[PDB]
Amino acid sequence: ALDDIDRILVRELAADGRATLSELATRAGLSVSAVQSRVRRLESRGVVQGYSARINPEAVGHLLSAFVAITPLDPSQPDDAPARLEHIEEVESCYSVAGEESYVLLVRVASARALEDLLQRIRTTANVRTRSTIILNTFYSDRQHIP
Amino acid sequence: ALDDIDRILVRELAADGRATLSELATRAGLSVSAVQSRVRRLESRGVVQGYSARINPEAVGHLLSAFVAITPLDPSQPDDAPARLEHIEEVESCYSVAGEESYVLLVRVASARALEDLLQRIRTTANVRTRSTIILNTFYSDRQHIP
Amino acid sequence: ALDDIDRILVRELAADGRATLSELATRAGLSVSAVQSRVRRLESRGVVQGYSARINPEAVGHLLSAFVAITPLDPSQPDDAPARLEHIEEVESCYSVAGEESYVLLVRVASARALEDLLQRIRTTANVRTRSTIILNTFYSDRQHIP
Amino acid sequence: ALDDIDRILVRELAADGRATLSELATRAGLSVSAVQSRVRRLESRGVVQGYSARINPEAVGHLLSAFVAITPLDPSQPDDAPARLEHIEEVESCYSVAGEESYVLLVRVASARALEDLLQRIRTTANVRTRSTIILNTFYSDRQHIP
Amino acid sequence: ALDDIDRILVRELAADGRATLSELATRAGLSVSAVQSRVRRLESRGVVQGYSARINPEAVGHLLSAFVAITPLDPSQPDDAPARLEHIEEVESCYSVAGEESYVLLVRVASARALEDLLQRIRTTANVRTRSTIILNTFYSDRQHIP
Amino acid sequence: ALDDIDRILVRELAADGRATLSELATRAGLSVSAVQSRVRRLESRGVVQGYSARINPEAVGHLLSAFVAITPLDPSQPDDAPARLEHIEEVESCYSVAGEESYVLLVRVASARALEDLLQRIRTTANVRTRSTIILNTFYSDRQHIP
Amino acid sequence: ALDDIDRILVRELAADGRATLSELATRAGLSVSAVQSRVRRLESRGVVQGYSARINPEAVGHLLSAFVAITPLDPSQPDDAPARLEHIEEVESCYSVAGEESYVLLVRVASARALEDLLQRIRTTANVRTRSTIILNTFYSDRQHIP
Amino acid sequence: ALDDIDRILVRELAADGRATLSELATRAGLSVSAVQSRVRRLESRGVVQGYSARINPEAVGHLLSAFVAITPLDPSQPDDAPARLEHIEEVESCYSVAGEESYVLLVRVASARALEDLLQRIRTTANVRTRSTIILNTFYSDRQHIP
Repeated sequence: ALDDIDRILVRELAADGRATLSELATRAGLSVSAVQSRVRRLESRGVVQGYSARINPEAVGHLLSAFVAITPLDPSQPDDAPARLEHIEEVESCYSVAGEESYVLLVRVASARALEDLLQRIRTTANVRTRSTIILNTFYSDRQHIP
Repeated sequence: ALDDIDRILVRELAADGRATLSELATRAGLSVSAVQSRVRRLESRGVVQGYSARINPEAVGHLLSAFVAITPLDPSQPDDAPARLEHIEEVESCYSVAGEESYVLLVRVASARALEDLLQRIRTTANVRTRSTIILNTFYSDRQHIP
Repeated sequence: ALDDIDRILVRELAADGRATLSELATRAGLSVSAVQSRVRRLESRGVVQGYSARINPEAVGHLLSAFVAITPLDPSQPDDAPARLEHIEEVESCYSVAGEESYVLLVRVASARALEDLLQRIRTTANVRTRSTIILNTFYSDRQHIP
Repeated sequence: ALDDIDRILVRELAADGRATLSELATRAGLSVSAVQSRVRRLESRGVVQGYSARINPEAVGHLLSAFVAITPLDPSQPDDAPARLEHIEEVESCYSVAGEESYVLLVRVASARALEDLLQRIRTTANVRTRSTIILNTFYSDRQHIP
Repeated sequence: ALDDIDRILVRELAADGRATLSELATRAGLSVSAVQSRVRRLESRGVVQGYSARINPEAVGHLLSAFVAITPLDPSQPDDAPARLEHIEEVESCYSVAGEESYVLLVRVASARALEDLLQRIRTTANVRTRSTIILNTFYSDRQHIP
Repeated sequence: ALDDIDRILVRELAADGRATLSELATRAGLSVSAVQSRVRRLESRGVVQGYSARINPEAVGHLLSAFVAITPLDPSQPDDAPARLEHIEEVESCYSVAGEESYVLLVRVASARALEDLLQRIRTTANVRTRSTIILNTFYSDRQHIP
Repeated sequence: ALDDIDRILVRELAADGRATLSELATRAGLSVSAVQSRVRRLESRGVVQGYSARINPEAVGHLLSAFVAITPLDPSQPDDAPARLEHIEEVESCYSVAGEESYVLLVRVASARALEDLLQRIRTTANVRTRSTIILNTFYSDRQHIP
Repeated sequence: ALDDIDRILVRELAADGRATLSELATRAGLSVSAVQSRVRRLESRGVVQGYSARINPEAVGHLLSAFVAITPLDPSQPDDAPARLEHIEEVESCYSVAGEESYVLLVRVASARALEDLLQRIRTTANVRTRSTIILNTFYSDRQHIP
């Protein structure tokens, strides 16, 4: 189940993470107390994982973003590249994929020259070849969809 | 233009977008009023683009996710694709990209058959060839970094 | 459910489609009557779809096999290429795929020159571009696996 | 060397691999003995490679299927890959192929996570890079053609 | 249908297309008349397609040679390309090919600027994209093999 | 120089390698003796290298032709692959190239299965990776052009 | 001819474009008058075309450089893209090439977002598709070599 | 840090690297001393990297130029390639690059055979595969832009 009182709830919270427990209950058709409980059970079972403000990465000094596709060099070694790159803070996302490469990373960085640095560090730390695709512009990002 | 105080606020709001104004105040050593007003300045400039609950896409029924790279079947018609795809709700992100392809989308769907139907809708609404890379697992995503 | 009397049954029938209703029941641990009923319910619900002898295609005049990957040319038209190629007998399999192309076909043919013919016919009949990969040798084929 | 009679037998056994010897006899206009003995000749020469029940892979739990093209991480060591992959039961077929890649496998698995684990096993047991093409739907397969 | 005698004749005429009928006669152990008439049979069937002096392309002024692979800018219009390129004299060969491209040409020209002008003529007369592979040196060519 | 009495001469001999020393001199505007001398100096300085009949390779058992592109595996070893493959008779041409690969071969062979054999032999004898492109049809071949 | 008094002269001027007419003549072994004349005849016949200081493009606001490979969309139109892009100042170099694309440009730009702009302008002004490769770092550039 | 005056100086020295100090002075409205000293500041900071005569590569005997993209045969050994190629004089530039390849070189040579010999030297001194793109014509190059 995902009871569809919760459908409207997660819908509302995806468009507005600061939407107040009060103003939810009006559009939501429940008691300020019922809503508040729902929202708490939704986090407990992992339906909402977190609340985040969406930061413009340019405004914070990240003028170059890229997908970096990686493939381990040695298949006789354990394939743990996500755990090995997890400490590198400019990797924002890491996915295993069915494609040409084993994983895809999304990475943000100060400039073209910093990307070269980061790639050398990704290569030597995980034990991977890199193939990168530079993002020129983000038209929209995390528009979460609740059916 | 971003001082040390704004850096703390954007960093905390990244870690927790429901942080109360009083909690932010006592972490930045300001009054609740000075916090509110600094947060509002951030919002009206580029810096904070909104606030979102992070929803588990598996729990709402998106069991398959994919990257889809797209390129114009005919590269004359000036480039429309992000605008025209904006009304497909299963597209969650859209980036233009350097290299052989012009945009990369991330898309979320219920199953393999729903992925085929969606790739058709994308080919036809943007007039585009598609190359799809199914995601097998997300190790971590959205982990925002304030330098 | 797939009751695992049926596991051994489908296992046995995948290795030997002519295995007799008799000799099954010994290895199968059931009455010749029980087995015979099982096997009949297995076909009714679509678990076994057919029985086929495996024909060597070289021995029958098919000296060249190929995967032919296809993508419709016009995405404003209905995408019905499987139904349109279904009458072409040298297409042995047709799959929709998540990749560079929309579908993959496996095709068998008398020679390199007949492949060129077949491709021109696939192109004009479905409305598709073709990309083909020639099979040099089949090491093994349909080794069906029952967990 | 294949006369008209053998053509009828291989065609009927393709359409129905459990056809009884008497049914084959009366369709070829032979005795049941002459059928048996012609069928046995077909089997001992190249022509009929075995008989198999066609199992629905979704009903036994293989909900994901994929093509995986593989190429040697080091193309010296003489080519071993089909032999070494023979003991991975989720590989159902293996073809060598002309072009940039050396073999194409068809593989069947329970889910996305089981696909990642399998691609690891394949990279390591054959020492190979992999490029994966997930299948979304089978419109028809195995439809054998006797000219 | 090719006996041992025809094999000797086609092999000698491969090594030396000006071999005199008497020289061929005494090598096949036939009369000059039986040679003539066997050679004529070869010519009127598929077997001998003509006779050519092998010219040094550098000595007549073709200092640059290249392979050009071509693919239709629009793959509907049924395939015309070999017919339409037949009247460009600098194209010396034309093969259709499996894979991503549809034909491969070998082309010979006086210089780099004459190569650019020719690639334009090819793009426009066949309506095709081109991918060019310049030849640096011919180690041996045309070495025909009669098994 | 290539005196353009020789232009017509090499032109005539490229279209007809058996064209008689007699019938040349009429179209050629010279004495049967002058022509005969020209032709002999043309072979001496390497302008005409040979005379060959053009054999249909299908008719002689070569039902599959391919370009096979090769690149040495070890760049610390001398790069002598042309000299090492020269004894393999099914390689009809070998070129060094400016492209993705170091050389391109044209190869003819009895079937798809024989190609696989030949490739394994090319790999182990030169020390090369292979990438092959199968020829489906030859529209025309060695139309030599004399400006 | 390039008299090899001129070899040393052009060698000297390639390493140092401001090298004085005086200090040349010492290392150069000529009269300050002879050198001065040489240098003037060298510019007249186009051996030296110009003198330029080498500007760091980062230092001047060009934080992102790229090769942009282009191919005209319509081969029935005159192919004049160099003349059409010549007014766009961020194109620093334009070459016709033998490859996948018709031309290669080197382009410099303020950022990733400005590159997207520039590409849209290259597309609509010449009539071309674009494929771009981002330069991460220049290790060395115009080391001119005089044999 | 670059004022309006420095912009004029770098722009004029781009157009003419032999401009005399007095000519620069009267264009910037400064004394010859203030010019010298501003030019020296530019040189000692990043801004002016040297001065070069632009030599016609055809007139000194480099009749063939090419882009060569290179990628490590083994991507572990930390990346050495620019350092190791620095001593090959026919390499004029070296850039690292995002995407499938790691560096792009521009190379100049006397002929096709000298290009093959050079690609060998490059494969072996950096341990790299190469992909070559011959240049047919330079329409304009080095046209520096000060914004």
